[PDB]
Amino acid sequence: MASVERDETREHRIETEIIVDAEDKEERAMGWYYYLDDTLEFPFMGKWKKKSRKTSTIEEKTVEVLGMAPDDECLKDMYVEVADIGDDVYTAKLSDIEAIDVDDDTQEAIADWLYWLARGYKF
Ligand SMILES: O=C(O)c1cc(S)ccc1[N+](=O)[O-]
Ligand code: NA
Repeated sequence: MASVERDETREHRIETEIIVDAEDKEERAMGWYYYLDDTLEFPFMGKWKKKSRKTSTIEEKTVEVLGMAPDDECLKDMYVEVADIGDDVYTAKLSDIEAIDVDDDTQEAIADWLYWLARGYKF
């Protein structure tokens, strides 16, 4: 189900800019992957909530978000590659990233993705 009400501005943009003619799961995933890759301005900084299910703990890491992760798990979720430069590179779910002082378009694209998930939409 949906945890937020429809936002028609986001719906229009998703329809016309992102999903476009996509019909099946792979096409819907691909649309989002290319949109995010095109619209997020890399690199940017974010707080990553890196969770450990086994120990019930959370490490909130401050990282550079370098780009989309290579598209191996594209069908399931949107992943980005992040680095802590204190170099260790990781794969993180975009939905676990809180961007820090980014430009308007990057913030918008992240919000669109968060909105899609909140609505309960899936590829
Ligand atoms: O093959 C790919 O590399 C592929 C990548 C993405 S992001 C989405 C769908 C795909 N399909 O369907 O092939
Ligand atoms: Na980009």
